[PDB]
Amino acid sequence: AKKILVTCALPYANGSIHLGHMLEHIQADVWVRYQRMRGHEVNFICADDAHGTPIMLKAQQLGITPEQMIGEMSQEHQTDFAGFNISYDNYHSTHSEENRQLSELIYSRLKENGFIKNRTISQLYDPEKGMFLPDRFVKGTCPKCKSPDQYGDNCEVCGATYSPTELIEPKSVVSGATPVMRDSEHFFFDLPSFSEMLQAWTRSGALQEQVANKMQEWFESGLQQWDISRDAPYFGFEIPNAPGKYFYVWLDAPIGYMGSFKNLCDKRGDSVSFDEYWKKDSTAELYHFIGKDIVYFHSLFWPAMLEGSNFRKPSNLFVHGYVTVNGAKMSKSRGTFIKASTWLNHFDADSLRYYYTAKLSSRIDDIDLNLEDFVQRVNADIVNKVVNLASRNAGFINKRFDGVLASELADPQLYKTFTDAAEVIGEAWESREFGKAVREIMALADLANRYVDEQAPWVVAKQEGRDADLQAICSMGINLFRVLMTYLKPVLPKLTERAEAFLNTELTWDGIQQPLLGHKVNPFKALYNRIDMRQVEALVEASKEEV
Ligand SMILES: CSCC[C@H](N)C(=O)NS(=O)(=O)OC[C@H]1O[C@@H](N2C=NC3=C(N)NC=NC32)[C@H](O)[C@@H]1O
Ligand SMILES: [Zn+2]
Repeated sequence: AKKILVTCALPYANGSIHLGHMLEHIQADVWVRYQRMRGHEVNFICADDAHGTPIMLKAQQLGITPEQMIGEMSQEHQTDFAGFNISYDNYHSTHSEENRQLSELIYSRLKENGFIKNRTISQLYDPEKGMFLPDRFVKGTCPKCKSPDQYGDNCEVCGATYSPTELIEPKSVVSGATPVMRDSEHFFFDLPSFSEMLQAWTRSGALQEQVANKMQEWFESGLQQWDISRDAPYFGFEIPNAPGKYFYVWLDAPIGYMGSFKNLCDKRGDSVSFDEYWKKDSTAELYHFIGKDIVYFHSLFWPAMLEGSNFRKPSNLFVHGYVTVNGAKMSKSRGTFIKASTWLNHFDADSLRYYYTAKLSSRIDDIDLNLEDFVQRVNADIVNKVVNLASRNAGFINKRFDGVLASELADPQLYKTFTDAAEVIGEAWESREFGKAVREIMALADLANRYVDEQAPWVVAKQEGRDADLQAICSMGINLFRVLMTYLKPVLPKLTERAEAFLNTELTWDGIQQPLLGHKVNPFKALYNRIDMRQVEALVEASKEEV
């Protein structure tokens, strides 16, 4: 019995969920469902990251309050995640009372502990709109090639990089007014003070090898103080005792993990679990599933923030690579930039969950969704290997034996081979070696289908006096199916439900030790149908048209 708190990165509230995000939530959900199957106390937590200048400016363009826009995006996001059956125990928001109080608390403790410094800096300022401008909101003519209408610190024409201050005839993307340098006091988090603490953390062998290596690069470059304040106008949390100053979104974002859990506890009327999970001497486990582009925040700023505020640190960080479609970054022009909602119009959630899982590993490598291979893998593995085991045998049981399975296993040894694999497959799920688990499961499926081929029930069915043998053979195939679906339960939630309805039994990890004997099963409509390239073409075409 373990206590585990698992999170996925908090998606920004200024964009729709796409297949890239889904890889992250699907990987976490499979791990979480497996942990639940092994009987642990699990708390799967997430929320929308709703602060920041971009969000503030978007709402303004749309002519609505940031609170209205984020509210709409929060519902959109949760609807999509629900469509893919991501089993969160709570989905909250960084813009909440819980996060506000927790953000103020942590800040106050850090300051109290001498980890916050004051410093004045110079930055481009929009005198017309009356707001400091982040680089991406400063446009002008490239100093090098002189190309007009360039944004940020780089020219999309000659590719040169430079400070926005170097842009010729600068202009605010907000008002179009000419920007100017202006001073401002900022608050900094003294990350450098936790250097040794962080280095030991990196060196423990807990973090993924590739992540540890990455961190060594950052220590080499040298840690610096982190600017965690932003001036009004800004959509975020105001800094105590600092009128007109707000916490930079990345400061309150990870605290959102804590805010979402506190929210869950308070809603449950649970007054002891928050401290049991976050206090320094906690015996519970904390895990964050994140993409490799936000590792700096989670491996350096985050642990240091918790340490300096007297809270426990993450047990581990689980980093994943990026999703590519047909081998390349999603392309809007090619119709490979696919939204989660769009996907569900063409395929079911189980298909993508399975494809991603078959390709996932414990490393940070990229995951490629090759659409052609997708159709082939789904049809060959789900339809032809696993579901086939049920469909080719259920008919005889229902029509010839009134849905009743044999009183004994026809091949006890073969069944033992299947149950004997639970240890290694469970370890594969546990260690996040999803690709390994799937290969082992499909290897078993091949064995099961070979067994059925060897017995040839379609032949036995037409031989008089072989009734008892037919029931024995078909019952055996169905029990092998029972075991396989148990191993795949964390992966295919819906197919699993349809499987449990047919089998008249909930599938539990330990349950496979007791095969279904003299047991009534129910007839069933198609458990899973084949898909085809025409559907893929439709998906791509729709995606092209949507942008
Ligand atoms: C306290 S965590 C705050 C995270 C921040 N709001 C953020 O970052 N939001 S995000 O919406 O841009 O990204 C959410 C997660 O999606 C992941 N991905 C975004 N695009 C992706 C792919 N194309 N492929 C794989 N993961 C992707 C990111 O790495 C990130 O972990
Ligand atoms: Zn240029």
